[PDB]
Amino acid sequence: IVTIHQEPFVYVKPTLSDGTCKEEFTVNGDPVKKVICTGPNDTSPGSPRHTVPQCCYGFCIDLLIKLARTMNFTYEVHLVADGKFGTQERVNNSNKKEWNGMMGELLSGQADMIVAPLTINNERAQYIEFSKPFKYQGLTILVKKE
Amino acid sequence: ANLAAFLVLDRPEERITGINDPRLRNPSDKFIYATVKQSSVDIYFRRQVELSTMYRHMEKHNYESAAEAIQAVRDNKLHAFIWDSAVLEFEASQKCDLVTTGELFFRSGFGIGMRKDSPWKQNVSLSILKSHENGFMEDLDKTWVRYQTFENMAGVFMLVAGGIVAGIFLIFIEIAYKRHKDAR
Amino acid sequence: SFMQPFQSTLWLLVGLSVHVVAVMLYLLDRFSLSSAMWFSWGVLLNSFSARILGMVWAGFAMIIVASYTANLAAFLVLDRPEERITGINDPRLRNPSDKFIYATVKQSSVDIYFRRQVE
Amino acid sequence: MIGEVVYQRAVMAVGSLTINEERSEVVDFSVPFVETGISVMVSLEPFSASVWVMMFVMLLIVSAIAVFVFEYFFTIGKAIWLLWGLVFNTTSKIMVSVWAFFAVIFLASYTANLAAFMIDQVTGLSDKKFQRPHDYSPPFRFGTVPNGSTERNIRNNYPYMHQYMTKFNQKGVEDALVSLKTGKLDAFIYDAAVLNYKAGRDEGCKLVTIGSGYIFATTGYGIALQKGSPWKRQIDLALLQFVGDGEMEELETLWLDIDNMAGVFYMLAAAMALSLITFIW
Amino acid sequence: FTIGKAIWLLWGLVFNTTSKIMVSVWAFFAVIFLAS
Ligand SMILES: *[C@@H]1O[C@H](CO)[C@@H](O)[C@H](O)[C@H]1NC(C)=O
Ligand SMILES: *[C@@H]1O[C@H](CO)[C@@H](O)[C@H](O)[C@H]1NC(C)=O
Ligand SMILES: *[C@@H]1O[C@H](CO)[C@@H](O)[C@H](O)[C@H]1NC(C)=O
Repeated sequence: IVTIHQEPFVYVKPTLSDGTCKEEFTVNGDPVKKVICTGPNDTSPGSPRHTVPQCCYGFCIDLLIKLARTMNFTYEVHLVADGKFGTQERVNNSNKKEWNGMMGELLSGQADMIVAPLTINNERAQYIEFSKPFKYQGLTILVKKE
Repeated sequence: ANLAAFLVLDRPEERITGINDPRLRNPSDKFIYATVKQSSVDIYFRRQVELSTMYRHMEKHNYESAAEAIQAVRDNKLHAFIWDSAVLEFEASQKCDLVTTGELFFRSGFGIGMRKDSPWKQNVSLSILKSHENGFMEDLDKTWVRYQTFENMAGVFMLVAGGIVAGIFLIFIEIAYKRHKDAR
Repeated sequence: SFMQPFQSTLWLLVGLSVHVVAVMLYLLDRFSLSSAMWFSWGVLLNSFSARILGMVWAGFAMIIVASYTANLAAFLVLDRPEERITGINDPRLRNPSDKFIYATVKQSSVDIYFRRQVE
Repeated sequence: MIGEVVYQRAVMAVGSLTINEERSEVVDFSVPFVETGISVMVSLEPFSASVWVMMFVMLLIVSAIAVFVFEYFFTIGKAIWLLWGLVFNTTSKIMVSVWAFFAVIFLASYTANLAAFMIDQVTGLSDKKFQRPHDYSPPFRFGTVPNGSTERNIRNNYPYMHQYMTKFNQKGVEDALVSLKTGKLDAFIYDAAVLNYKAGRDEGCKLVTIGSGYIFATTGYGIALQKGSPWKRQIDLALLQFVGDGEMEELETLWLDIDNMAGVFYMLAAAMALSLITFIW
Repeated sequence: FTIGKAIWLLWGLVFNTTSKIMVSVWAFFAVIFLAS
C-alpha cells in the first residue's frame, strides 16, 4: 500500500531513536495505533532520497487496520516517492501516456491497494477501480482569517 | 453618524463563494490563489472547458505540497487556497487563525484505489457499509474530525486610559502651580 | 413601531423600580414628603446613603434609556421588504401561491414566452 | 424496486434508493451521486460588554485614582458624588470635565455595541433524550417511515429504540409533515435529502434539520443495476463525467429584551446590599 | 418666573408640585423625538 502524507489523516513524522514509534493516548484515554511507515526522508525534488522509517498514523490508517482485521490482510504502508497524488500529466517530448504518484504505483503493480484521501474522479475510474466512498465532501476555498 | 460609519465600511472579509464569485472571474494579479498540483482540483479545472484559460491563469504555478501551501496561506503569501473541504475544516478546527469560506461545490467523496481484477472490491465495499452502519466509524470520525470583546475596542480603551492618566498627572502639577501662584 | 415594539411590561417594571427606590430613599432619610417620585422623574428625564442611592438609580435609568433608544434605532433600521420579488428569479414565483395573485392579460407574447419556457 | 431487480424484471433501475449493507449483498449499484443519510428534523452581558469585569476593574481603579487626585487637590462626599454624576442621567473642574468626556465616550460605545449586536436542541443520537425518552413528562415520539433504510438502520442499531419508535410508527413523508406542522411529533427520522428538501420548501421555514454534519449514517443514492450486468463501467464513467462537468451542481440548483431583566435584578440586588450596609453602619 | 421660567425649562429639557408630571411627560416626548 502507498499512502500520501496528509495532515488530517496521515501524521507523518520520524520514528523514535529506538527503532519503533512511541505510543500515546487520545483525549478520551484510548491508545492510537502508530504503524511504521517507511518513505523518503526529503520530499523536495533533486535531494538525496533515503528510505528512512517514518511513523504515520491517523484515521485512514485506523480504517486500514479495521479492513485488514476483517479480511485477514496485512499492512505495508510506504510513502510515495513523488509525494503527490500523481494524476494524468503530459510527459516530456510527447513520449507516451502514463501515470505517476500513487496512481502510477498502483498501475505498475508495486502497490496493489491505495489507502489515501483520494476523491472519486472520472479519469481515475477509467483505469483504476474505486470502492464505495467512506466519506462525502466537496472541495472549498481556504482564506486566511483576519 | 460615527456609529453609522462604524457599522458600514466594516471588515466583512468576503466569504468568497468560489465558482460563483465575480471577483474570482477576473484573474487579478493582486489576489493570487492556486491549487497544489495536478490532483483532482487541476483535473476539475481542466475538465471545465468554459474557463480553462482562466483556470490556467489562476494557477500560474504548482505548489510542492498542501502543507507548504497552508504555510504560505498562514504567512499571508497566498490570498486564497483551494483544496478538499475536510482538510480545510480540520485545519480550521486545529487553528482558528485559518478560516474556511465558501459553500460546497463538486461534492465527490473519497475512495480506495484498487485494481479491477482484484476480488477484494466487494469485501471492501461491504466492510465500509458495515462501518458506516455501526458506531465504530462514527466514533472514529468524532475523535479524528471534531476538535475545538474585540482587538480594536481593547486598543482604544488602553489608549483612552493612557490619555486620562496622563491628563490627571499633568493637571495635578498644573493645579499645584495654580494654588502656589494664588497663595504666594 | 413608535411605541415599545415588544415586552410592553417595561413600563410596569420601571414604575415598580421607581416605587422601591422611593421607599428606600424614604427609609434612608428617616435613618440618616411627596418628592421621591419627582426626583425619580427628574433623574429619568433631564429638566451619604441618599446621594449614593440616587446616583446609582440615575445610572441605571440612563443605561435603560440608552438601551431603549438603541432598540428603537435597530427596529427603525430593520425594514427589509425589497418588493419580495426582485425579478423573475424568486421562490415566490417558482412555486405558485394562492395568496399572492399574479398573471398576464391574455394569450399575448408573454403567454407564448411562458409556454415556450415550460418548467 | 429491489424485488423487481431480484427477479430480473428490471436490469437497471434508479429510484433515489438509499445505499444499505444488505442491498449490496443481493444487488449491485454504481457510485453514489447525491450525498444523503439519516437526519433529525425539528421545528446585560449577552447584549454588550461580555467580558464585563475586564473593563469594570479598570473603571474602579480609574475612579479610585481620580478620587485620590481630587482629595489631593471629600473622598466620598465630593469626589464620588461628582464621578457618579458624570454618568448620572475652579481649576479642579478640568479633571471632572475630562472624566465626564470619558463617561460620554463609554456610553456612546455601549450604545454602538448594542446596535451592532441587534443588527439545535439535539446534536444527534448521542444525547440521552433518544436513548431515554421517558425522562421527560411529554413522550419523545420520534416516528419513522416503515419499509425503509431508516427503519432498517434503527433496527440494526438499537432494538429498544426501534420498539419505542414503532409504538408511534406512521406512514411518514406527508404524515410526518402534517404531524410536525400540528405538533403531533416533536421530531421525525427519515432520509437526510428528503428532510433538507422539505426544510428548503417549508411553509415559513419553521422546519429545519439539526445544523449540518450530524448525520448518523451518511450514505448515497446511486443507481441500482442487475448482478453481472455489463453496464457498471459505462454508468459510473458517465455519472462521474456529469458530476465533473457541473451537471450535478446545475441539477441541484434551481430545484430545491432579556438583558433588561438581568440588569434590573442586578440593580435591585445592589440597592438592597447598599441599603443593608448603610443600615449596619 | 412665568415667561422666563417656563421657556427656560422647556429648552433645558431638550438636552441632557403636581405640574411636575406634565413637564416630565413633555421631556419624555422631547427625548422620544430626539431618539427618532
Ligand atoms: C485469516 O485468513 C488467513 C488466510 O491466510 C488464515 O490463515 C487465518 O486463519 C484467518 N483468520 C481467521 C480468524 O479467520
Ligand atoms: C470476502 O472475501 C471472501 C474471499 O475473497 C469471499 O468468500 C466473501 O464472500 C467476501 N465477503 C464479502 C462480504 O464480500
Ligand atoms: C411494510 O409495509 C407494510 C404496508 O405497506 C407495513 O404493514 C409493514 O409494517 C412494513 N414493514 C415494517 C417492517 O414496518
